[PDB]
Amino acid sequence: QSNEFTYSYLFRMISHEMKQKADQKLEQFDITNEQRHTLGYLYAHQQDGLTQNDIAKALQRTGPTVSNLLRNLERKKLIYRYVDAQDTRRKNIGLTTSGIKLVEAFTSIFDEMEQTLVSQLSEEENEQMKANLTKMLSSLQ
Amino acid sequence: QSNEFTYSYLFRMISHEMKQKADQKLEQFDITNEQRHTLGYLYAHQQDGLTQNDIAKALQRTGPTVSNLLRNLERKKLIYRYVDAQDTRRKNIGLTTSGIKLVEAFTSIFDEMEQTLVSQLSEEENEQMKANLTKMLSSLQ
Repeated sequence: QSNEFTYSYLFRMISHEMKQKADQKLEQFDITNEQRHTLGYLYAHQQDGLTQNDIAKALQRTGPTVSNLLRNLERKKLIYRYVDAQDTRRKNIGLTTSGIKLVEAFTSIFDEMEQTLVSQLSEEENEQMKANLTKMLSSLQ
Repeated sequence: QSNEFTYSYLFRMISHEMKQKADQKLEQFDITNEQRHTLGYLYAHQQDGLTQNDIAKALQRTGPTVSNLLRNLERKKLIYRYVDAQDTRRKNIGLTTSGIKLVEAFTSIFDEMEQTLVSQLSEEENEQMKANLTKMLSSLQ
């Protein structure tokens, strides 16, 4: 029984701890948050055969912004531009092997944290907890 | 079912919304967080007959810090020094009427938030949620 604590305190403490833990792990990679999001998007959609325009449309950013971000990632050798297998007139942007390994590394930070939490509860309890959390969030929005 | 969201996201969003809401209300009072904590302590313990020493010992702060704090609050007429009913040699620090009203006002910010959340769940669900939250928090500590 933990009835002596407010929700505000519990949610603040939990959220603080998760952020601090994730941030300390992310600080070991020389990559910005926006670059991380870019690499993740490539991980999830590069099979589509992506142009810079596709990436801008997806990340909802302007062209020059996307150009800057791709330039830095390409310099770091985390992405590459390939010739397309079905249309040799075209090039696609995709991850390099090191880009793939990098995305899997920063995703595992988040997956490991989620699994630690999930393992504290039975499957039923986890489903009830997430449903109750979204109801609560909704009552604040 | 809300199984498509991570705990990190739900806890971050809920914690953000609560902080934002509380902060917006707190911004209407010309009082610092530390002053708020001082006023609350007086609200909770002024019956003991408090000196500045007692307040420092309780707030875990040094004497000069406490002195500065009390000066600002007394200037704002939120606290007063009384002659003690049992021992006329001594004076006690306590809230004024406007101090009491101010403490009740800021507490209500937090009480209202807690009650909105509590009202989303049954009594049993609230007890289970708080217990699960502390288990989760401990798995991070």
